[PDB]
Amino acid sequence: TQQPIVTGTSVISMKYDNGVIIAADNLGSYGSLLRFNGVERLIPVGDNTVVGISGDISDMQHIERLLKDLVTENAYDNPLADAEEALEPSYIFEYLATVMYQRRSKMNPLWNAIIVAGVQSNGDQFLRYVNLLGVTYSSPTLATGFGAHMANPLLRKVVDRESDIPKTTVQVAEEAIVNAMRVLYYRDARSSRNFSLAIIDKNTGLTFKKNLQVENMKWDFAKDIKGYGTQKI
Amino acid sequence: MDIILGIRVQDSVILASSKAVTRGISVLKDSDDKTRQLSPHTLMSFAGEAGDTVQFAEYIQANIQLYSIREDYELSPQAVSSFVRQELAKSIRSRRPYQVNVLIGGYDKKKNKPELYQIDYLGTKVELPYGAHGYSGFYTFSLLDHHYRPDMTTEEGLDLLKLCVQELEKRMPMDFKGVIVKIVDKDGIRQVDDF
Amino acid sequence: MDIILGIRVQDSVILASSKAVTRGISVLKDSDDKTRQLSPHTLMSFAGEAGDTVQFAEYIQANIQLYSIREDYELSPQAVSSFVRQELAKSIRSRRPYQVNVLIGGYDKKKNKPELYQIDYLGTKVELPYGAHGYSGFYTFSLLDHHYRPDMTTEEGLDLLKLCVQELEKRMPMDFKGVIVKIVDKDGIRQVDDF
Amino acid sequence: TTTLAFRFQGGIIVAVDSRATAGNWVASQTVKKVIEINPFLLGTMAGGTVDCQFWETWLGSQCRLHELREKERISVAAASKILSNLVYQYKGAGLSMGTMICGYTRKEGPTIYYVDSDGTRLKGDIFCVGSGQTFAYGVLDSNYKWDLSVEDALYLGKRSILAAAHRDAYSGGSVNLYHVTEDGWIYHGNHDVGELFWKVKEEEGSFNNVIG
Amino acid sequence: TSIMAVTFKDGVILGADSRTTTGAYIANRVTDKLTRVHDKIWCCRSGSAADTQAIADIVQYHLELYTSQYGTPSTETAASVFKELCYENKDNLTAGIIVAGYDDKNKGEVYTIPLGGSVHKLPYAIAGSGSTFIYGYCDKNFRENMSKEETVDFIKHSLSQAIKWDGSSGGVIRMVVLTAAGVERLIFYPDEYEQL
Amino acid sequence: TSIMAVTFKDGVILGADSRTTTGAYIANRVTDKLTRVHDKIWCCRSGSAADTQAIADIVQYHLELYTSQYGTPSTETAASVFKELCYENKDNLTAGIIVAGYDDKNKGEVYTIPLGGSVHKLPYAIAGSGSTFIYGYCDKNFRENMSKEETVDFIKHSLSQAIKWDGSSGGVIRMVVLTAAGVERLIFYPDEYEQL
Amino acid sequence: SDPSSINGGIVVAMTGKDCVAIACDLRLGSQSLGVSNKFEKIFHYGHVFLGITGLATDVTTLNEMFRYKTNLYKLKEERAIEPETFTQLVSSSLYERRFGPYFVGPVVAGINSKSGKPFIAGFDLIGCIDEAKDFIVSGTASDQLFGMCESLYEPNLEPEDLFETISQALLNAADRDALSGWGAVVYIIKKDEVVKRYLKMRQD
Amino acid sequence: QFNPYGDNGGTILGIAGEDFAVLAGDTRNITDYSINSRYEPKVFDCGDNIVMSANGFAADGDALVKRFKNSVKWYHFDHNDKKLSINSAARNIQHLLYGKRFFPYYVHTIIAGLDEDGKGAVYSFDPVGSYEREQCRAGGAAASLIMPFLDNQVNFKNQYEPGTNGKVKKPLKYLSVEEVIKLVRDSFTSATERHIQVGDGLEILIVTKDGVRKEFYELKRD
Amino acid sequence: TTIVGVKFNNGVVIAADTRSTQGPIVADKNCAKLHRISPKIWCAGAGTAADTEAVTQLIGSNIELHSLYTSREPRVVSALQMLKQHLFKYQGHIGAYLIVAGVDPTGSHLFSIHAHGSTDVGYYLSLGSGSLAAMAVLESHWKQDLTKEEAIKLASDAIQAGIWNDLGSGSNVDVCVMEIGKDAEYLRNYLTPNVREEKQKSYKFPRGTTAVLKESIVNICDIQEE
Ligand SMILES: *[B]([O])([O])[C]([C][C]([C])[C])[N]C(=O)[C]([C]C1=[C][C]=[C][C]=[C]1)[N]C(=O)C1=[C]N=[C][C]=N1
Ligand SMILES: *[B]([O])([O])[C]([C][C]([C])[C])[N]C(=O)[C]([C]C1=[C][C]=[C][C]=[C]1)[N]C(=O)C1=[C]N=[C][C]=N1
Ligand SMILES: *[B]([O])([O])[C]([C][C]([C])[C])[N]C(=O)[C]([C]C1=[C][C]=[C][C]=[C]1)[N]C(=O)C1=[C]N=[C][C]=N1
Ligand SMILES: *[B]([O])([O])[C]([C][C]([C])[C])[N]C(=O)[C]([C]C1=[C][C]=[C][C]=[C]1)[N]C(=O)C1=[C]N=[C][C]=N1
Ligand SMILES: [Cl-]
Ligand SMILES: [Cl-]
Ligand SMILES: [Mg+2]
Ligand SMILES: [Mg+2]
Ligand SMILES: [Mg+2]
Ligand SMILES: [Mg+2]
Repeated sequence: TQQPIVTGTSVISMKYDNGVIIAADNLGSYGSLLRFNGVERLIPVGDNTVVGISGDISDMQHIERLLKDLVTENAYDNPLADAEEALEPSYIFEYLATVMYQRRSKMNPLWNAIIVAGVQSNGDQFLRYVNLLGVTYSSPTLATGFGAHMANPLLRKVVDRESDIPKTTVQVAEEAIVNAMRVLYYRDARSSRNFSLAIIDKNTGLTFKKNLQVENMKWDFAKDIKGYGTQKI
Repeated sequence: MDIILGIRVQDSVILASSKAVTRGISVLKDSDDKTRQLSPHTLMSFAGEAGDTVQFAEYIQANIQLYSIREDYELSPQAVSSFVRQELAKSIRSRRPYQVNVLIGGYDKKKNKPELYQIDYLGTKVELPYGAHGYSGFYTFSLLDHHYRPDMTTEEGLDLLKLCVQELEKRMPMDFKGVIVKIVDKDGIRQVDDF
Repeated sequence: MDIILGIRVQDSVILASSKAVTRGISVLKDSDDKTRQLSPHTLMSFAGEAGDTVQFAEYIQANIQLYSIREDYELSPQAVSSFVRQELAKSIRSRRPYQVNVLIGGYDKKKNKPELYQIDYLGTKVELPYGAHGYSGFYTFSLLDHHYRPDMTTEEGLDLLKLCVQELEKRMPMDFKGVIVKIVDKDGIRQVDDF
Repeated sequence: TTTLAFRFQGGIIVAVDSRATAGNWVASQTVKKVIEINPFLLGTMAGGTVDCQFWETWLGSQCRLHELREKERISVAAASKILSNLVYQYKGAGLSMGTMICGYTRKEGPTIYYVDSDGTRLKGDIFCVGSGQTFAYGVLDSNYKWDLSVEDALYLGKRSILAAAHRDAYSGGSVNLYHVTEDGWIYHGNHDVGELFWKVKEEEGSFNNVIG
Repeated sequence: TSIMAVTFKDGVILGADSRTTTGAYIANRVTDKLTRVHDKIWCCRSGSAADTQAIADIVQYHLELYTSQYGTPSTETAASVFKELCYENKDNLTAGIIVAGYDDKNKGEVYTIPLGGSVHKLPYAIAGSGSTFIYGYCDKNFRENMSKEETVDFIKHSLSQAIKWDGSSGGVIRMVVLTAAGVERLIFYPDEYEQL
Repeated sequence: TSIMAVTFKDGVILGADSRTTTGAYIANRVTDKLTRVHDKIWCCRSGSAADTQAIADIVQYHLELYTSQYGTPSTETAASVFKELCYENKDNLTAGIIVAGYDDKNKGEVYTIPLGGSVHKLPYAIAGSGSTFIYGYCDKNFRENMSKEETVDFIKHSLSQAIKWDGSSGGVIRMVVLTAAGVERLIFYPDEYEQL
Repeated sequence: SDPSSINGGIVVAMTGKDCVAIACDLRLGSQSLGVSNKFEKIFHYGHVFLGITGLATDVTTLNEMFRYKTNLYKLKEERAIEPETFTQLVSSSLYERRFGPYFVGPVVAGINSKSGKPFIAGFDLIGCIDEAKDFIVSGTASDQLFGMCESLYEPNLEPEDLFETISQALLNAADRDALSGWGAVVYIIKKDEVVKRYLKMRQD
Repeated sequence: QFNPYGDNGGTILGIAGEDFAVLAGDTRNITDYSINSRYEPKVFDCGDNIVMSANGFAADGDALVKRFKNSVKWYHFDHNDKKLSINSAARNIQHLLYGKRFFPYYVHTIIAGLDEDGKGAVYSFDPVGSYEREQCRAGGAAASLIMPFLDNQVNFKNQYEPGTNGKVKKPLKYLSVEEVIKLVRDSFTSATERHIQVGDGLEILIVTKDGVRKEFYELKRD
Repeated sequence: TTIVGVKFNNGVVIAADTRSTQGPIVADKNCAKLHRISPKIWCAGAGTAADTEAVTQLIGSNIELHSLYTSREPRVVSALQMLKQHLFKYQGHIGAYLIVAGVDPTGSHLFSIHAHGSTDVGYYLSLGSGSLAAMAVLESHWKQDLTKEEAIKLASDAIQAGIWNDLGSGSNVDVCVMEIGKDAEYLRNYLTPNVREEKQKSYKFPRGTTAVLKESIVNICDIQEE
């Protein structure tokens, strides 16, 4: 049993017709102090998987090292390491899910919420969640922390059920994700303007976008707001 | 205090109440009468926290005696029981509530019927053929459920009461030093001196 | 369990132990023998937490019986008491200690003397003319302090023991359902079937 | 829960209720609170559900192994002590058990052992265990004799559970009866309390307090 | 919360962020923490929103009644009325208030009233959770008798840093200028102050 | 505690106060918080004195044994050994360590290791109770590729403010310069840095 | 410890075609101990019926209180109080004890004498009005009652059909609750006749 | 302090027919007042004509189902591909649960299938391993809403025959698979209305001698 | 609970869902959360339901007396001030979280109120357990100079976000539009996207199915003449 010290906030994601999108801001908070401003919380595994992590950063860095070691180990005595016997999103997830549940069962959890986004060998979209308790679930849209409360409602308006996935293009999906990140910046007190975004497509592969910023923000209406009720000046 | 029982038969109400008073480690007394006569045809037994029991019982007694003198008339058991309930229902939301449970056995001279009322410290009133407070009911109710019939005589009621006390003396951990038994009927209140 | 007494007279040791077993609200049994024969001339009574008492007593019994067979010899009461003390003194610093108090009454055939040892669950041993565990001593020791004389006969010891039990039955709140009395002397161990 | 067992002329009567509760919620009215350890041995169930189920089935495995090894029926004393010694190992860990181990052998005759999760092991003639034990004791103590017929002994057990089922909120559902002789136990049916109450009330003249 | 008041040559300027939080949720991103208790006596509020509003409403009432009887109150007087409420009700209040005002006789004045209910007259004052991160900056960069433009830059840069590091601070930077000329409201948006 | 490490053109400089406190009592006013785990790999210590000493002693042992087998270790390697101890023993440790070192290949590097046991490579790092008061100042005044004299002034001014505001910080300002030229110790007394 | 589940009990109400029904169990207990099988929880003031679950002393106290208030109402107004008006009186009376409340779950049922419209309403312990079209539930087996009513109920049931529906809703809910049962009563209410039926149920 | 348990909501329902058995469960997964997934399968085909669901804490639920599926696999390896009977599967599950008696799988488990006589069978488990064969059982969040309805409409409790007035009970006539599915759908529709953790979708698994069939129905998504 | 308020060109609109819950159980499926303080001042309430009702009635009553005393139509700031001071006095124990809106001779207004007595001004606001789902929609689609039709659409969409995504909210959408120089229109059940489907079976019982012990006529009439 511990307490999280340096923490990362929301990770958000969704499926679209040819793949999956995932995103997370670049902040490492120390309580209310916005301590570290250059923290990458999306970690790619090969060219077909991106693992997005929230919660304790020291535990994130440990998981990052486990995944790095997983790639090394898979290559050992494996002539098809870059082909048929490459690491799948489903393999990477199940491994993490096993570790997370084992650690909670020893009363010494990895204090995180994780989303594994990727595309499988047969082109199928993979998107599944796991957290410190070992709880797992899948959905057309997935989000952690504040994203669960604010991002999902917006993303579910695009893809409300399974049959909405083929009808959703990559442009429409990315637009929705970027909008959700703006909303989170308006409303989450432990978020930052800077974020990373990753697209995993069955045709165009893995596109990893760094140093993105929230833009087109509405603040002008603030000038008209005066006092808390009766004040006019 | 500990065990208080009540049973209503054809033409009377019978109340049985333990004699023991225990202050923690020792039994200070083995002849204590846990009852007060409220009016000539109404008797109240009681059990609860020390001090509060007698204080409450005597306070009720004084109030009913005052009513009797003012109106030159005896209140019905139903009326007395309602007064007692209200006092306890008032008490439960006070600064320091009366921690007292009571049984009210009375003979209504107007209707020519015996009546038994069970009231707990919260002010929860029920009219019953037979009743008890505390753990007494846990041992005795199964016997009363089997044997009570509503046309019993007073002698049959005492025999069924003896069977209850015998079960209590067999299965209860505490020695309650026997019971004082009192009968309430058309002629008033009397004590059974050999039980 | 509840009350265990012991008294050493001229030529014997007498142990008295209650018969009741109570599981919270009900008295499950009224004929329980809270004692074990460790050897032909050594008897141990016991009282403490449920389960632990019998488990400990039988464990000691097995060990003394093993010693007797191995050496073809009966250990002295003093030796048995020291073994028992050490087991309890070991127990008190264990993960889960034996919550058991004991009296060891024995007749030493070498010295031709009766001997009574009182040991609590901590492993606190004392040799006494008369002893008790729990609240039993609070009622009985004043009577024993007055009447006890060490040249007492076994019949005088039983009479003084009756006076103790009568005081317990008068002033204790709990009904312990009487006592089983056993005598330890040069001829061995026997039970007084009428008490 | 209300479970009882008593010794008499014809052997042992065992009677239990059927109710299981989680708080005020009635989880089940069809619980088998008697465990058939073998054709000759019965165990009652009271306290926490699984503990008594699990360890009394386990007890049956130990008894079977005993008589395979020793070529002889296990005594009630030995069977009860296997269970009591086992639970004593778990003392403190939080097991919740109150049970009667009932049997009939040549050397012992009809025997009942109260076994307890605090380690208690008591031999006796009459035992009632559970939240409604006090209600059942009342009927038993006043009507119990050694010279009871198997028919009358069965009814007394049935009636004593009914008494508790009525008053105790955490007892009810139905009554399971068993009769234990030397040649083995004999099941005497499931009796719904809903039907049994009205039947007994009418035929026996009892429960005049209740309207029917 | 990041709030501050700074005296300068022509008077005094109050500055504040616009973020109100319920834990990590921003309940209001465009809050007005600069509040008016008299024509040229304003205050900055930190701590409980309910408490500081209740206090500010009572003070405005007191000063309105003072004005009707004895004419315009001093800034010191306003600070004393704030203190009296904060001190006497210290056990039940969570309020950190900065009082700033402009007289013609006394010119620009700043009084800070921390949790206890004590009063401290200062050349400039900082308060709120975000103030901790700018003690170093403000101490090094404050000068007395600055110009209006310099003081606006000092507050803008200071609160910019406080917002950058404190999660409880954010949104727009509001300011209120108090001089002989009158009362001027200023607003500065994230795109402006983040690139500083 | 007020500690910091800053990379610059010629390498890296570590800086620290000298105050150790048991509550409000200053148990040692001339403490050396800049400690050596290798010739040109040093660290700044904050948190428990016992824990950070125990850790630093173990790290020095590990790097001494590394050197005997594999030659001079990198700064990254040293930071990893610190991390491994702090992360794996997070439940029993209270240690906030900054690791700073000079290679010829990698030049000056700074790694900060906060409570959790995470690692963060940065151009400069601040830590300790007193660091809270200089986030604003340091962010506004840090530049990359500063000179030795500029970096000494940056650290001296920064820790001066941290000391001024934090009760847990005080005494002398110690510094350790790490360059190709070697290892230089600097000390600055209260009469010097208080008047800044 | 929890005041609302010391004594136990349930009440349920339903609307039908030109009629309403209200029903309750008869149990009063002291936790596990069953004390009385004749503790009726439905009372009536004129044509307005009130069921009350929860702590029994408060059930009795409130009945006496509303009898008191509806009697004064009638003397002053020169007419019987209507269900809609009585509902507001219950709410007002409960809320005045906001920070020292009666631990109860009241249920109002009746037909407006002028409009002929069937009316039911429920409350929490502190006055909030739940005015449902279909049904209202209250007591220690309210979850069970919600499940029964939600499946068994259909609108515009005739009086004799509505009786069967509400009776089966109560009985089967009570049998899944340890602190409810020991008898039951059902009131069928029409504009100018009210029938009261005691139900035969298991007594455990 | 770290809390190793959580509550993922959901509700499940098992009903045993004369020559069939159904195990149903909603597809909604939640924490607190948020929806995690509107379609997260909860009832699983475990092989050997056995269906299983472990409702409550989903992490423990998944772990248990995973270990039982594993147990079926090794039962085949160790005992010459013998079919694991429903009664044997039940006893095995008790030991899986009791193995963690002092750190329990926080779930309400239900399995369904056919017994060795071909008749419908349902078994029900508490978190610590106590089990019992049943004709009817609901588990999880809205179990208290559903069970009373099933006592009335499956076992005809408190129902009697018209004209006799309480003397003659309604006879316990057998229900078809079409009749059971109707009662399952109405049970979940009703539960969805009054329980916030129930909704989104209903997935039913039907077990007959022919094998395991699936049916899916929409539920209200609010 | 999801409640919102949205300013527009010539007035203000408020909306709310219709679900009330005791723990995880739905107590009422069609609850009314839009309260009338005065003819053209309405507020929506979240939190403890008895409190939002009671505090609205009390202030609404005093507002009516104040309006009669002054011979003026009531103002939103008056309702705001009276509500906040009442709630502050009770130190948060009266659990009423309100969105207060209306039109008066001063113009159109929109405020929020929390239980401890703090107030906030805004063009768009949301309160309750589904406020985060609603606020997400508001932050995505709100603009300056909304029309009446656009504001109603935005308000109901924000409630829908709460209905679908928040377990504390559900059922229907209630709306109330308050435009300047017009009567306030209260649109009860403006949307109904949660009608229950037909059941598979009818559960109407055969008459005589339930066992009866006794029957009797209840005397509801008064004591009779003659
Ligand atoms: B009986 O009432 O003791 C009964 C016996 C058990 C073997 C079925 N116990 C229970 O029903 C207990 C509750 C209880 C009531 C009274 C005394 C002791 C215990 N039930 C549970 O422990 C339980 C736990 N989880 C789910 C359901 N029931
Ligand atoms: B600021 O962060 O101190 C701010 C000033 C306030 C006057 C608007 N306070 C708040 O945001 C407080 C919480 C708080 C944060 C940090 C320190 C102290 C207090 N918020 C509230 O009082 C609040 C939050 N949600 C609703 C209503 N009020
Ligand atoms: B600094 O203030 O963090 C300092 C650094 C240490 C390595 C010399 N720590 C201390 O002075 C600590 C107390 C402390 C103060 C502030 C934050 C965390 C810890 N002191 C000690 O560990 C200490 C005190 N007295 C004797 C021995 N050790
Ligand atoms: B919403 O979720 O804020 C909603 C708004 C209310 C005005 C209808 N709140 C409720 O429904 C509250 C939730 C709550 C539960 C427990 C304590 C406090 C608040 N419900 C009730 O007020 C309620 C519950 N049951 C009956 C009556 N009222
Ligand atoms: Cl504010
Ligand atoms: Cl040191
Ligand atoms: Mg001793
Ligand atoms: Mg019962
Ligand atoms: Mg200092
Ligand atoms: Mg919803």
